[PDB]
Amino acid sequence: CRKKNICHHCGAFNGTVKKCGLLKIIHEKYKTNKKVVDPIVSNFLQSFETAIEHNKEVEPLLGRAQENLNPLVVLNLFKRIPAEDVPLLLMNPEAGKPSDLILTRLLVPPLCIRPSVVNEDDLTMKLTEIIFLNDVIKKHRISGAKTQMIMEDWDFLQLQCALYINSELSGIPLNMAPKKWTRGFVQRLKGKQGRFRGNLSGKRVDFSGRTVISPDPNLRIDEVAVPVHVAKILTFPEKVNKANINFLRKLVQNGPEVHPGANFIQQRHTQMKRFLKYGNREKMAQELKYGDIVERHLIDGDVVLFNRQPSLHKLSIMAHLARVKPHRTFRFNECVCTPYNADFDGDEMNLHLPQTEEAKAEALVLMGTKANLVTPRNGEPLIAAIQDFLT
Amino acid sequence: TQAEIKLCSLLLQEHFGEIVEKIGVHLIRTGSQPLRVIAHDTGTSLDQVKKALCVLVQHNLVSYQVHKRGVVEYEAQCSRVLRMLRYPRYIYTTKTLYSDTGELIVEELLLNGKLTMSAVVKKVADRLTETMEDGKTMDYAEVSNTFVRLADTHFVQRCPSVPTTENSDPGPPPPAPTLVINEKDMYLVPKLSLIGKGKRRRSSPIPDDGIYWQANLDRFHQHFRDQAIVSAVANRMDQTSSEIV
Amino acid sequence: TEGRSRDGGLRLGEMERDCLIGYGASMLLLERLMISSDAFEVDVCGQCGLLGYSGWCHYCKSSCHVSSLRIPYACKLLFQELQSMNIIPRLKLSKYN
Amino acid sequence: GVSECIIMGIPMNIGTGLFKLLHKADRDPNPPKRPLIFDTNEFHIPLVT
Amino acid sequence: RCPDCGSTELVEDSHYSQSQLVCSDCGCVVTEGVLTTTFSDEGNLREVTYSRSTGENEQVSRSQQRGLRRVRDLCRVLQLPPTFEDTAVAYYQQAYRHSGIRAARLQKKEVLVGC
Amino acid sequence: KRITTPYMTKYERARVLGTRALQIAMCAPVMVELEGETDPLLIAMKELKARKIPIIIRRYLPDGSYEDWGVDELIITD
Amino acid sequence: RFGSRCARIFRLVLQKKHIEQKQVEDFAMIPAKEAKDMLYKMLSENFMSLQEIPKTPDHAPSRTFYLYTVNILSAARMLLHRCYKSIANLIERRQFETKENKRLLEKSQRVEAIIASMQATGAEEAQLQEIEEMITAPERQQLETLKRNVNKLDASEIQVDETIFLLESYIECTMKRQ
Amino acid sequence: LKPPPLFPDTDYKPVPLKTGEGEEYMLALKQELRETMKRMPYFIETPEERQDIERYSKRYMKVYKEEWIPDWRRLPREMMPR
Amino acid sequence: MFVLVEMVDTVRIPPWQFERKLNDSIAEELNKKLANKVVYNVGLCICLFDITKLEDAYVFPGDGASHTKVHFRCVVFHPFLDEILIGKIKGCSPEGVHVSLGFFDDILIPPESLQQPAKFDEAEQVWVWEYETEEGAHDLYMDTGEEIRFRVVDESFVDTSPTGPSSKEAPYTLVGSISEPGLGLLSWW
Amino acid sequence: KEQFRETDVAKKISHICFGMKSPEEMRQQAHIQVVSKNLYSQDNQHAPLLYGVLDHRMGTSEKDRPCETCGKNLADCLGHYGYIDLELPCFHVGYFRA
Amino acid sequence: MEVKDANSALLSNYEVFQLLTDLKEQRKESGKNKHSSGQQNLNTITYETLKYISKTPCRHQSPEIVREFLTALKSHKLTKAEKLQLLNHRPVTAVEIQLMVEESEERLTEEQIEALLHTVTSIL
Ligand SMILES: [Mg+2]
Ligand SMILES: [Zn+2]
Ligand SMILES: [Zn+2]
Ligand SMILES: [Zn+2]
Ligand SMILES: [Zn+2]
Repeated sequence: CRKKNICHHCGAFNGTVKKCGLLKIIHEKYKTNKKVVDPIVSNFLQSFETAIEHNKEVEPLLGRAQENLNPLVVLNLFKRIPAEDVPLLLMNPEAGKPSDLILTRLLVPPLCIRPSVVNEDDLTMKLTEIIFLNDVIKKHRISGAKTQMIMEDWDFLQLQCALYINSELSGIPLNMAPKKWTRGFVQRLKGKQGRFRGNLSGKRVDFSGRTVISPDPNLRIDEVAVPVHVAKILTFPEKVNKANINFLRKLVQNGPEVHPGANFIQQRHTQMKRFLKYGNREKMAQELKYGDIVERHLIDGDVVLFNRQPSLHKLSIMAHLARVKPHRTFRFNECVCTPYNADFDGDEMNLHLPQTEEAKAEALVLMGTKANLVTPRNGEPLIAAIQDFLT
Repeated sequence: TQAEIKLCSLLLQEHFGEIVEKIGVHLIRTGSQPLRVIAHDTGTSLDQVKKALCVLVQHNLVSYQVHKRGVVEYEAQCSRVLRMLRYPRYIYTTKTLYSDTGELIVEELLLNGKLTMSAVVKKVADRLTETMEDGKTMDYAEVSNTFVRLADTHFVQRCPSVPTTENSDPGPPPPAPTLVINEKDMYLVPKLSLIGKGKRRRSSPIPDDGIYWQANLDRFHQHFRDQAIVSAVANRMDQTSSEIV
Repeated sequence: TEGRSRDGGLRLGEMERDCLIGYGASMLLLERLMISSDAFEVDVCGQCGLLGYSGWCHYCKSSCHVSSLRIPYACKLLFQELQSMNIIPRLKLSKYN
Repeated sequence: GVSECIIMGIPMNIGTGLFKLLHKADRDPNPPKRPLIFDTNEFHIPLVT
Repeated sequence: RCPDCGSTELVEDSHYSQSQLVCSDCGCVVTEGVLTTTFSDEGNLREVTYSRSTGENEQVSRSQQRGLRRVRDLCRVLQLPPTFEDTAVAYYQQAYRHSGIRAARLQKKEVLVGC
Repeated sequence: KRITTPYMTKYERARVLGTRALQIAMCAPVMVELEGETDPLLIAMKELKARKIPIIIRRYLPDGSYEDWGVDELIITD
Repeated sequence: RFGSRCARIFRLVLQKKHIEQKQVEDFAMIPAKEAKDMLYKMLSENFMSLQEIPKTPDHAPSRTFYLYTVNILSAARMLLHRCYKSIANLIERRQFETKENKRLLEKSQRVEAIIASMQATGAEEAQLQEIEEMITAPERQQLETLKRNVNKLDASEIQVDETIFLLESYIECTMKRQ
Repeated sequence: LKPPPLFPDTDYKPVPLKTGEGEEYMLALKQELRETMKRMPYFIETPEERQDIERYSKRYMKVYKEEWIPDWRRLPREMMPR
Repeated sequence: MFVLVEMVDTVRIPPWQFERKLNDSIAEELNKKLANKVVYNVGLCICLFDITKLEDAYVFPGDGASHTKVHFRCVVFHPFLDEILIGKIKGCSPEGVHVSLGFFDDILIPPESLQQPAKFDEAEQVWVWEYETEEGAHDLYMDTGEEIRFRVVDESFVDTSPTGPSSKEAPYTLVGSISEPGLGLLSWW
Repeated sequence: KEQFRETDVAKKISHICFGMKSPEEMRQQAHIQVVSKNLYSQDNQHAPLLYGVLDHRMGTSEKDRPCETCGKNLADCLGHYGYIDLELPCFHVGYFRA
Repeated sequence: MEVKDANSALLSNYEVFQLLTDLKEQRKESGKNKHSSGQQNLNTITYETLKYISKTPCRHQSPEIVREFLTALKSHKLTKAEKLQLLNHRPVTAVEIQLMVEESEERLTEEQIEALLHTVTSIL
């Protein structure tokens, strides 16, 4: 399309469009050319005699008179594009219309996404400034002062409105450039702390622990030893049914102090919990109905995950069958050092306790150590004997 | 052109009804396209689309054109849908220039969209029967006289006609009959001599076959432009000067 | 939260996310990353495609086309911001069959 | 894709998320229809000629 | 009041880490879990005066700002604690409310700062 | 006719065991005699070993067609 | 829409192809603080188009002259748009009035038909008053109010078309359609 | 604080309408026209639908009319109403 | 008055049900869910008539139940206009007489439907009758009475759906007619 | 006996359709028009102004102040939008290239 | 839930009686579980409809006698609506026959009306 310069529909000539200044656009219809002078530009040139008489500096730069693009003119232009043309411009008419691309209104986001104490968030201070400046223009124009300020004042508002969306613009002139950095919208989407990389893909979780690791060669290669103090914090919500009813009663009677005990109940119908510390009675044990859930402690045989933080290959995180033991550190059989690449020189490892029967089945079947004696890179064994067993 | 599209929807609703409005607005929104995709887009029975298109082309609202690969394209012009608003003005100035018989001729012509001389004069006479009573009657003679006078003065202009089948492209017909417009006979009325006394609602073959006609909208626009110019002149200096202009 | 003076909570880094796409354990990393962290419920109006409240769509002034969902909070937060930047994520939903 | 499923809170589309399970319940599809006595075709004919 | 018992014996208590509100009468939970700020955003903390946040301190006249500047300097040259400075500026800001105090000559205002 | 492989892949096994354990946590009938174990997943594993799980797998080809395979007629293995 | 003084300035700006406000106040007998706002109103409404020759190539507002200019062809186009919306809104209001009153219209039409029926059959006259006893009679003046409102809207539509003809006549004639 | 009411007052008012016998006749003609659009085939309404029962009255009150056909030599041979 | 309508729905069977044959469980669940309630276009539902066809019983992830889609037919109370009906009275009112069919009660006989001679009572709500030669303006309609004969002449659905953000009349009403001879109390004929 | 209503509206997402908001819809979504520059009331109560920013018709973020538009506390209020109008129209940074 | 057809077919009160009876055979066969109020809803509407139907003329009919009646009524060229109404009410005098049948005075004469009345009174 760019090759053409005459609108065939009405024979209307058009010139080049180009950015004349930062966030400022100009069209070049009334341009002089090295070739024969266009009649239209001669008619446009010859009309400034009045101002040329009033002011002398018009004469030197009468050749720089072009068509400046202002939000008003673009808006009142775009509004008149005909319906049949839009899809050729590749913007789907079900998604929007060009006339609305230029903005004249804004939403203030809810208070949820900008808390009270940042005192208030910078988006709030930005917004209160926008309205302040807007109120300035409307009273100022009503006050009927000279034109020059009216428009200059509008450029700073234009820049401030631009600066609200994003706070990186580098073209700001010296005498109004921000002295301090600020969180525009993209700044809270982008970045390593942004939503995508910080809160959607990888995020913080609960029902997990962390501690030093130390050796124990009397655990089977697929078991891990857990301290009692961390077994008393973590829970699993076992539903009551015909087979585990008697067991869960013994756990309830122990309360939250003797280890094989429990911490809460959730009634089948009235969904309020019942903190076992203040039960006043064992009678909750008798009242256990099918459908209640006991949040029991961790007990021997539960499937727990096990992870070392700089994870490089899929054997970095693996399932284990827990056993509960008295000291203050996690313990596992040294044959399993090589997957994790741990060394008992002050290391630490995490642990997670999956909360769903569906997640238990996957952890055991897919992520168990027994199913992962060999590395998928080339099939060689990775869990084998280490030093002092070879000797 | 969105306001305009709203006017199209409104006047289609008021003139024809829902389904006609729907088809017309969608077509003026999407441009020239073949039938099958229109039926797909609308989702209604193709019978409805077909009937609406027949009615629209009868009034010359939409136009169909043969297209490459043998498909037929259907199109509408936005300007044409902006004219019924002027029909009152048309009838007023025609009543100003011609007796009520010319008014009825023009009314029937616009309401039907296309019609031949014999049937229009007959329908005008029939619809005039209730405008005189006490044994008064009329013949097709006066109605024909008014019609030929109107056609001579260019208010009435002939519709397009088909090319002759036995002359052009003998054999199976093409998808569309590809009508052609002839200019020399635009004001050439065909001939008849039949006369009939209209029936006064007592509740008790074509010589001009195929010669259809339609009002000349451009003549009316020009005539209105002339009246506006004269009105400007009359106000400008004087009644005498406007009578001169 | 993240701290140790503040009560803590460990992180499933982007490396762990990828290890669990190593195993193909689809229900585990739904559980770890949603059920246990920031499960949430919202109301979306199917007719206009954007979220409302209390089973009442203020955009349409009606309640006959609202339906609830379960969606992580941080994703609900994302839809607020984008709608504020005048980039609207009109979401279209259907029966689960 | 995998990424979109993760951030939306729905199960990804590979691994254990590639197939559907049914229950082997004891059931009979399309069982005998209840016969209706009053409304049968041969007892109704249009009056209009 | 306990939704399950109606009794009003709710006691605020915490388990090893969770903060919660428990009906001590029957052992029921009625509320738990809290949302708090962190240390990471603590370092970014700013402050704004309520006057700045409510539309004041822009109407302070040239003479009023000069006067309060005088208050600051006269109090500080005498090595008083900042409490004396803040009480003095508060008193003078209150005193400036009076029409007969604000509309006056400079030396009278000076001796008013002195007193 | 059925084209796809006759063994039970590790993924099908994981999902079957998990779903059955969830159905046993809720008080569904159990199709095998139980000695006294409580953990649902051990009961699910015993049922699988006995070939008494009442589940059917619907394998989907990428085209859109599918095949029905019973859990008792795949060759389960180690 | 803006008073004689406003048309006094608008025409002034038309005949003076290039001018500035101080000249306008001097040449349009307008007091200070009365013109400025009015030009801003015309400019805001886009009936007046600012052309803005610069003092420097940066086209900075502090370095430009606010020379006004009229583009008659563009001006007409927005009025066309205005009239289009105008007729649209009238049509809607008339339809809105018709549909809200349709219940009373049909209630009246059925009894008018009943009164007009069997009149030639020679039935007794003991129906003209008996039918009229109902609530429709003290609502006929409301029906008349309806009818004149419709008539009066329609008269408004009619007059608008007369304008349309001239506006369209120009945008057609001013274009060459090449 | 309080935003302005949705209708701010305007000093100028719309100029009085022009009236006359010709204008009255235009108005009446427009009305009459509106009436005409409801009584010919080109007024395509939705085809009648959804009868309740075999009411005996169906014999008498049924609307009877000839099938509208345009002359077919002026249109494509593709859309016969039958 | 009874009509038969075809329907479709999805039914969740909670897992402790799995013993009983499926068809019975779906039938029970649908009767549970829909019985004795009124639909906005087909009137008041009585009970399901039969089940025509059943799809497969999926298990969705994260839940133990099995979801099935059902095609079934249900008999619905939907009288059409001008039906002749017999029904007990249930109460008089100035705007008409309320009538009851036992299982349903929203039937009104407005005074325009009543016979011309009787227009109002002696300030007692029990509606009286009048007639020319015999029955000297002394018959009256007991609030229960017998099953009077009457013919329906009007009906309506009125919506009751919630409006606005969250946090008594029946949605169906009928109008009857009594004017024609042979209607009303059987003793009259 | 009351109008039957379905109880389970549960559904699943199938598509995301991105797009744009024009002024009319942008007003239509919003509850209120922010018109005051200020943050808090002059009195020592420091209540936010009724038509300034922070108007609690736009939700809440303090554990004691429930929301006005919906009578819910912080834990449950989804949030609601307000709108601000510009005197002079201005370009949007994201689409300037467009 | 979705509706496929709102006017699929009519029904005779006899068929509804049969469905209620075969429900009643299923009813009270085992101890009520008191699972939820829907039991009350269903029992109430069904028992109310039974008690209502218990006072209708259609009782003690059978599929075959109804079928024979309708076969006999076939030749009379009544509408299916009128046939259903006749079946449901089993009228005993002429005056109501002047009511139910549309154009009763014009479509039929007295002897046909009497024959129909005979047929309904005798066959049922
Ligand atoms: Mg180390
Ligand atoms: Zn052009
Ligand atoms: Zn909505
Ligand atoms: Zn309690
Ligand atoms: Zn809220």
